Amino acid sequence: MRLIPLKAAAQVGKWAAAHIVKRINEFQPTAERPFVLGLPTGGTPLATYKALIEMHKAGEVSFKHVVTFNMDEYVGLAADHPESYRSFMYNNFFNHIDIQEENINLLNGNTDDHEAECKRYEDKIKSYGKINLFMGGVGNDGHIAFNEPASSLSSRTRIKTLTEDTRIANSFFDGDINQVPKYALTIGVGTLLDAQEIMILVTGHNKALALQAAVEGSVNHLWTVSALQLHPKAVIVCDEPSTQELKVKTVKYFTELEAKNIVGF
Amino acid sequence: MRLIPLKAAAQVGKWAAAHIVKRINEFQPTAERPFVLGLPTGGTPLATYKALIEMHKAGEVSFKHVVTFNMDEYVGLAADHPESYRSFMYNNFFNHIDIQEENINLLNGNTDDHEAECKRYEDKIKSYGKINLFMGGVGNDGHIAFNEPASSLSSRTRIKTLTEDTRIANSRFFDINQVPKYALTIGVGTLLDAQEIMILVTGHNKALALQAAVEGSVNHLWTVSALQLHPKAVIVCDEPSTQELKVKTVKYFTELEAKNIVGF
Amino acid sequence: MRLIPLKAAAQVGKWAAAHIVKRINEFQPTAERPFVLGLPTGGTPLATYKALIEMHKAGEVSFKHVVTFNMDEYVGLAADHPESYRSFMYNNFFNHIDIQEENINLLNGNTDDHEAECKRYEDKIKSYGKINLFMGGVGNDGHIAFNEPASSLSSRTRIKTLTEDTRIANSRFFDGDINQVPKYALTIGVGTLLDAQEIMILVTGHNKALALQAAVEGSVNHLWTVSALQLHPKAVIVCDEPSTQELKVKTVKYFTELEAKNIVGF
Ligand SMILES: [Cl-]
Ligand SMILES: [Mg+2]
Ligand SMILES: [Mg+2]
Ligand SMILES: [Mg+2]
Repeated sequence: MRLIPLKAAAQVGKWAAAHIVKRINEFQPTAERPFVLGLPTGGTPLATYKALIEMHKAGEVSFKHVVTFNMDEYVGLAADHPESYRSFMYNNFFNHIDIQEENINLLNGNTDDHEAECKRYEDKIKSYGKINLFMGGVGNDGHIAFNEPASSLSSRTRIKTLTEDTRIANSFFDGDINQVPKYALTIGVGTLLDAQEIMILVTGHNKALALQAAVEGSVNHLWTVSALQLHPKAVIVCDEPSTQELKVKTVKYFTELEAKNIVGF
Repeated sequence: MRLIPLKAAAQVGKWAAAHIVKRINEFQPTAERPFVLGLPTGGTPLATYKALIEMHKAGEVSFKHVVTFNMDEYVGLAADHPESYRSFMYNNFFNHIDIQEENINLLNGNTDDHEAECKRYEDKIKSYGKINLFMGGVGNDGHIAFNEPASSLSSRTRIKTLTEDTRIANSRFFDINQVPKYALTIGVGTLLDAQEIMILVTGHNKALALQAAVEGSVNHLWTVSALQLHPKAVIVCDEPSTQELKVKTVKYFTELEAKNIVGF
Repeated sequence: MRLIPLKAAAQVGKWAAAHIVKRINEFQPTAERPFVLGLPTGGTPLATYKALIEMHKAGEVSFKHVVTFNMDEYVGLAADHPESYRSFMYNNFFNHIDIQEENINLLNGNTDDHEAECKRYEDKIKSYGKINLFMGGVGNDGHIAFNEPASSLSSRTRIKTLTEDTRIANSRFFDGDINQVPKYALTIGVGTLLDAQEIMILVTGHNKALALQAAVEGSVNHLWTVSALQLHPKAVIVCDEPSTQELKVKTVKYFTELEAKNIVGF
């Protein structure tokens, strides 16, 4: 597994954005052969989204034939509610680019059969063959999306009960827990692993235990992210604060192995 | 991988038995499409067998279209002998339920070609497609069936030489010299090929195995840890087996699986 | 995974040779159906090559229908240069046996398309189906061939930049002149290695003690590539006593007893 050690989150976002553009332009997407991109939400990928937008503004990439899949959506919340995952993506990304409505895919949190909605999504992915690049972040406990630790590595898109901790964390909702959704639809670990490439963004001191588990730890189902060690092409892009629990030699190792790719970041 | 932390072995057996009944009833087996169930022997699964027999007597499940496969059998011991694995399965389980002779499968320890016998067993499993649910226990050193620690994850059904410790253990039931030297056993790959694996684990002497299984990483010295790579594996355990786990670990799964725990 | 604990490298070599002989003669190779053998270079496999030669001279095995692939080759260096992997293989093994020229496969380090040459090499391997037995060594840090630690387990045959440590090491064979030492090598990938039907890794010396520990007692871990062999269907490590220094007493005791029958006479 690749590690990209950078100093600040801003550089992480730039490197991640540069990496996404590199892959799009090498792929040469067309209407028949779209580039298929998996996408996350939250504070971490936000620097990436703004780097991408400016790169697009500068004429360095088009999303006209890029198809996207997001990892998550709240169950029960209006799609156009400002706190929906859909809203996060449109207001922080899609609205700023030349992406096409038909090429955007998000889980529908408000159908009358969650199982069927989750299956529809998996089928849609499979209809393109394979996700070309999947971006994500990682929980403090190494989890991915709303998949619990000890999630099966072959787990698929399904409904998840939000943890008590997550719910009180997300109390955007007028400081009210009763308004926070109890369930989310989320992609599975197997759904993730099926991507041709996985790129995980890791920033902040709070993720230091998770990075250690992912980089120096061994394959362990309690730290879901460590499973990427078995994936054919996986990248982690990280900042200096997230490296605190690593050995000095570990950082030295990857900083030098990736030296050529770190230049200009 | 799932962990079901329960108080005592009695509840483990009942939980496992309920889960087997759920799967059978969800599957709706028929003559054409039987339910295929992998089975272990020994003290631990005994509770499960007895609860199953009760549920069946209560009208809660039928084994008429259930096909079974066992993990092991001794080499050289008469099938009808009281200490055979065949005898264990009939005297403690099969004789009590509506299962059909033609759907019971066990290894034959007394052919003139063990390699072919083992091959025959694998072939028959594959004539049903897959094993739908495989129940097992686990060694103190995390091994499965008669597979050695450090067994290949792709190991198949084969003859195995019994360790002198296992043979010493069984001396009560025979004098060391009349205790069998070899067993036929399914491989780790045989096991992993199942749709679902349920491993029952009870007692203070399995705490290191459980630790390795749940908190440890994937390691060929603890065969059971490979379950972490299985699509659907679940471990059902008792309090004495959790002594080497962290408090937070037990707490995690106890609360995660709470809705599946109630009643047990 | 199998661990064969032996006293000294001499016996490790004789064991590995006899295992290679055992697999060839059970396979019974012909023109139509050759035995495909993957091979390493260096001081450690040397003892195996010597014992293989003595076994062949006494009439115990024939390489007439044995097909070979090697792990590595320097980029930019004449293939007949004494320090090429080709030269190692020929001078220490191939010149001494009844192997056929057309059945020998090595990477060409001197084409104008390294990617195309690595692709050609993978294609040739697949044209035989599988490598029946792949013999290798391990780095002090657990790496395989010229694959970096943290190499994808799916990595394929490709060009690799030598670390300065390795280039410092090989400067002796280029007469103390690092500026003579090759900058690149072509190497089979970890996915390439793992595709073999069987993998046998030789581990000798006190300096491989940590790699062997990571490999045998450690868990599956991309920083120690050799630990992925825990996931391979049929892997064996043959090792000497110096290499076991970081293992537990009981770990050596277990495999020594487990493999006692296959150890006798070694
Ligand atoms: Cl080395
Ligand atoms: Mg637009
Ligand atoms: Mg009956
Ligand atoms: Mg010759």
